[PDB]
Amino acid sequence: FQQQAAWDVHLADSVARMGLAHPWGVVAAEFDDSLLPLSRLNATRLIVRFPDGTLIDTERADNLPPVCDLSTVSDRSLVDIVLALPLLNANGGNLDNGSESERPRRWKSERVLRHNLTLRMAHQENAAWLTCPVTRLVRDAQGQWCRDPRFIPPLLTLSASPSLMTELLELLHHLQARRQRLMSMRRARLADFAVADVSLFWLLNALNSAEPVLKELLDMPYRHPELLYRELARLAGSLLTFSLEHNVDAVPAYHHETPENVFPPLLSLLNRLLEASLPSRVVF
Amino acid sequence: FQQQAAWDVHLADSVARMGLAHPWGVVAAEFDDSLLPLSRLNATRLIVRFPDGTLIDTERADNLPPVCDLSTVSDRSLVDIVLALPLLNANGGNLDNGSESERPRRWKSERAVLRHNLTLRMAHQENAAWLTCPVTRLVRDAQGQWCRDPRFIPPLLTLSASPSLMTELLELLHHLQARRQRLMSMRRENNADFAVADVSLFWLLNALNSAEPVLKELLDMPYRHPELLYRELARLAGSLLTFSLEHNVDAVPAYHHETPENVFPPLLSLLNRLLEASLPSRVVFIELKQKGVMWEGALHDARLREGADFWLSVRSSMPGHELQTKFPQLCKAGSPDDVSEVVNVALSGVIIRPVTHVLRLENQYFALDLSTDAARAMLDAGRCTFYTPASLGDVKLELFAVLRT
Amino acid sequence: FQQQAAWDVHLADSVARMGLAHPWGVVAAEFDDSLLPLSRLNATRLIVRFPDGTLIDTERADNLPPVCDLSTVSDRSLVDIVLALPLLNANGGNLDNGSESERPRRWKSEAVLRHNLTLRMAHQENAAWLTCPVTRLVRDAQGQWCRDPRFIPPLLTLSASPSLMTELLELLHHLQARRQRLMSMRRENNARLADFAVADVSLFWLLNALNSAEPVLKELLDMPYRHPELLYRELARLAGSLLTFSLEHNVDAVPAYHHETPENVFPPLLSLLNRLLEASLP
Amino acid sequence: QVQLVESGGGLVQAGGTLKLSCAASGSISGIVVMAWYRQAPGKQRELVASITSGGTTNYADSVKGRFTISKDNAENTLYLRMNSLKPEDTAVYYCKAFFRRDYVGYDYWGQGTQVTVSS
Amino acid sequence: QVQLVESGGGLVQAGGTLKLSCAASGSISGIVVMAWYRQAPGKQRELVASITSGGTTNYADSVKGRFTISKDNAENTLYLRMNSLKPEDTAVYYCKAFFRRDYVGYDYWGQGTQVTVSSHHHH
Amino acid sequence: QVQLVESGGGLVQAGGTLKLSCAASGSISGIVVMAWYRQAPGKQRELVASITSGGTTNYADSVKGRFTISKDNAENTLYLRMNSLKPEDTAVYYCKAFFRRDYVGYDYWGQGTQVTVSSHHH
Repeated sequence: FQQQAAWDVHLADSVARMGLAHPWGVVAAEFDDSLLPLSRLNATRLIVRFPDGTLIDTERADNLPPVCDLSTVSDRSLVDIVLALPLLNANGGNLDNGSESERPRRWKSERVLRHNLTLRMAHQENAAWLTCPVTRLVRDAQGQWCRDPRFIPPLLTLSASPSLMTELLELLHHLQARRQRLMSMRRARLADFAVADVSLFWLLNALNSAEPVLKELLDMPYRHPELLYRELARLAGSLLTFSLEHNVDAVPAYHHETPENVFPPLLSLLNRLLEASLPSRVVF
Repeated sequence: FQQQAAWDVHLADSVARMGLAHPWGVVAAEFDDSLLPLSRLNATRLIVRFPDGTLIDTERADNLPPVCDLSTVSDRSLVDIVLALPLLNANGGNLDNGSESERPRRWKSERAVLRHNLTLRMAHQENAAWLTCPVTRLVRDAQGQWCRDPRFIPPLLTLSASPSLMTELLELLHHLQARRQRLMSMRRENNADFAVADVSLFWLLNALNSAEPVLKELLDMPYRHPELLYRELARLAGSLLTFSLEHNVDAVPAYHHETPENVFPPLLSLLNRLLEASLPSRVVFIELKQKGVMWEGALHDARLREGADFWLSVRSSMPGHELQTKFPQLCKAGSPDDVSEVVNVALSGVIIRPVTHVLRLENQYFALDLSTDAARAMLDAGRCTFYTPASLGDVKLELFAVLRT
Repeated sequence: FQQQAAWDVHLADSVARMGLAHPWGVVAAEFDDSLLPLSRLNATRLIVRFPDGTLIDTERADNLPPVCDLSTVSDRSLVDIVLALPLLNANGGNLDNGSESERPRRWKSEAVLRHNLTLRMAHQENAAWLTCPVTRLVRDAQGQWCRDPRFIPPLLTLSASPSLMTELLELLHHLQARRQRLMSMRRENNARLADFAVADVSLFWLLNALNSAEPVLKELLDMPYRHPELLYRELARLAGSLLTFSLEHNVDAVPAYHHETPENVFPPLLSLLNRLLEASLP
Repeated sequence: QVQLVESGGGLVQAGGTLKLSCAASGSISGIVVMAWYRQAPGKQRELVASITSGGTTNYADSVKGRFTISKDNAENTLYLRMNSLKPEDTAVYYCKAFFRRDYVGYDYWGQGTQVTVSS
Repeated sequence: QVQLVESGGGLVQAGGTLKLSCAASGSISGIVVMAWYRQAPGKQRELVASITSGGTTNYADSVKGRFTISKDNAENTLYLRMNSLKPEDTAVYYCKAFFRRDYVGYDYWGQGTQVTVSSHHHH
Repeated sequence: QVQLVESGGGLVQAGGTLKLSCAASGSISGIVVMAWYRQAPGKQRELVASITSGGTTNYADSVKGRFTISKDNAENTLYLRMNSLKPEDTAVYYCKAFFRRDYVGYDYWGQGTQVTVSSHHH
């Protein structure tokens, strides 16, 4: 029953960990913004994988967590919402029966087992739960709660963040425009090189190598973003070689839990490096 | 029973989808071609993974689908065969019992244990009630007999599922290895020496040396998903397209998992074309200084030592046809170690011979045929002189060299 | 019961084989070196994945194999220890029921199933088992059995070999230093956002090889618990990029990936890379 | 998700006619096949007729040659024309929808409509 | 792994006081929450009070207003001050430790300590 | 896949001898161990003797000292020389092949050969 599910999840996790460093995060996290003025938060769709390898899916197997009561955080201006799933106890009972425990239990019984999913906040004591960021609520000039548009959770898929998708589609368009212009900027059905060509052919090799690879990663954006990071960082590294004043330390390190400090800075860096292409147009 | 199997297929699929966009396709699809004149198609071996995560293995747990009767497609000239597996119902019953259904059920009962309801269907049929995977294409003869299309390649889970692709890939690796050593040989022997002049020799060698170890390991063990191979193949095509004017960036096919015939064959032939086009400028221009009736050219260039064939570009007030009969006899080259204004004794081993081609319309081109000792004395002294008498008229000389390899 | 377990191993294996050529090897293999003078070997911790897909974890589900008696190899100077797990029989019974068999069975009853893990040696007939190298015992000057320090087992994780790990941290330290010295060289030559030196050309292009690799190798080494096929690919990609400007070593110098014998792949490849790093910029 | 509503049921004499309607709403683009089922008093729910999204019809042996299943794609309505009615056709008729949300199938049902055939 | 040892149990009259102690040793760093449980004769083991590693206390309704759970982090000791004792508080008291190691939870228990509360009318 | 054919079975007087043969064909290179099994009427199939591809023999306690398992690798034939036969040795003898393909084991069997040992009660 519950015994097969236990360590079966460990087998799938151990397989994911052969190709990925952090096989956990959000796939989908959708909310009902309508009850924010009434200080009530509700999830509509949640597909989240916890760091122990547990997959929760409200579209198929799981039931949406109960409403998040924001009455408790009236004194706050920022609240970080997490999805919580109680830890699995190797020694204990993970079934929520009548008896009270000092810790939450993974499952409840229903007319079969149902996961005890709840929405909690990062400022709470959550060590008795497995946790994953799902939104950040910030207040406006009116002082009403509103989901922070800049929020990006630990990602299992690129598609989990539509803002990042936008920022990436934009970066790919910028790269295509700069490649097409620089490819036109090369010169009888043959070519003789110059000092100006040295830099041009460095940039062209960098852009032409990356374009097909980033295009395929973005056509199907349902893979783990460690793949995208590696190829994005590979490009950033290649581009900041002919740029003095820029160290290879500019490329943000991959940190899974905080993608806001890895993908927005890296895409910005890349967009800046793409604009910084100057071909000495006034040299006669 | 059947409830556990479904979720564990979903668990494995969800894990595969972290690293692959399309974790489904063919591993093995073998057929009995012997019954095709009798309008009947039978599968002999099938190892196919469905888009929902379900792996079918005829060698292990699964039973071969019943014979495909081609009597129904007598009016057709092309038929796309797919392996079909009924869609799993979240709400319904996935087992064939007594009661009739409007849709096919995933399982049948045997001995008692579950057996998948695998059947061979065709792409022109309504197949949305099934999970489908292309497994062959049958095309007709001049005689009108059904025969498996040799050009066919199904969606691949492994590279090894397509022996033809395997062959073209081994061929591409051999071509790449040949072109890499040739380019590694034509590298400026300084102490390693790179300068502003040869960006093509560097970036073409950086491209080939970076790719070679990577593509060799992907081909030594060819049992991984082709998405890996495509990424590295496309990365190489991109690197190689920088020095191409006949092929545009749009030439690199996008990854269409469902139709690998429109991705791997075009990409491999593009790469083959780019590899043949990978020949940097093997021409070295030697500047000729004129000091009256003498022409002096410096042979300091390191690449000339390796081995090169020389040619002469000559423009004169003298008519075209009359220049070819006079220039090899009148023009005598000067000794590299010696310095003068007239050469009384021509060098041993130098023979100017007129040629058709090695652009200038009025110029006459001649091959500068040199011996073992003649080319030695010229390169050792690092100079080459040429004597053109007053009888040749307003004569202009330009020296060109074509580096061997 | 045991029917689901066979299918759960096959699923694991079939998925892993889509992105890895060899999804098997050692994660952890620790021993008790004490009482090697008495010719007895004992494992303390074993996390090993078999070529069929079975994961053995002595910390979680599995029990340590019985002691390895070295009295049988008194005539030997080298002994290759492998962790053995009987094959699964598709047709047969994989459980010990007390009825004799011509081959070992995967499980014993303890009621629940327990894997029949055993320590065997490479010089024995082991085709009835799934095998994984776990150590190599060599004799010292006194003629005492001692674990070969040069030993690397087939790796599932980089972290399974602490020696190779520190050898890689050292490669990254070297690469980052040769990169920083190359950053100073471009700066050393007078710059007004323009380059007039050909000497700088080879240098600017060598900086492209190092700056492309550094972020990629840094992330592979920050979390070193992935399959080394990933690390090899990126290490070999770098060796290839540096071999462009060299003639001491040919392109054939980059070792091929031999999963079963990592000693012939990671030490030569790291050696080659460090040689190429010292040679391009002295 | 798909929502289904039956109408058109009633009492008829043997040899009579009825036309049942089934209004479909929701993610209709995912419908693979639509069907009509019927549940008699002591008997279990049996398939009557089906129509694939491509228009391929199929009928139970008992209704074949008398009933007609049809689809109005414009109005997203499934119909069942029941001619030459027999008292044995008395049952509660349900319309069903077999839906696909890749790569899984889902069954959607209507509430039921009573059909009584007197002699 | 964590090792727990209870002391301080005994016989007291109704309205009396006892302080139970629970000495913790082992991988104390993974302790998420510590608790006190009690098992009366014939009845099942019930939760009495809990304290999270951050110091958040919680009490069963029967002991709320009378008992105090506290932690001495320096001495790695959990305490239970039982004031206003009632004969219904007679049971075997166990201290528990809820430990977390790499995304899995584990329960550790003490041996138990007997607490007997006698009647107010000299019995 | 491997195909096995037993021959040499028959009726023997107690104290007699028989030599059973087992012709092996197919993917013979995948055979890990070959064995002889026997099934008496009503009783379950018991292991008699085994031989690994490397030649390591093993015998049931009942047949040890009387029977000999041997392999002719040239002729791909497994043999069982059964000396000092006893009526208790009466059974249907099957040769088995334990085969290996891709990290999975498979069992292949012969059809069976009847061996009857008659008695001199005395």
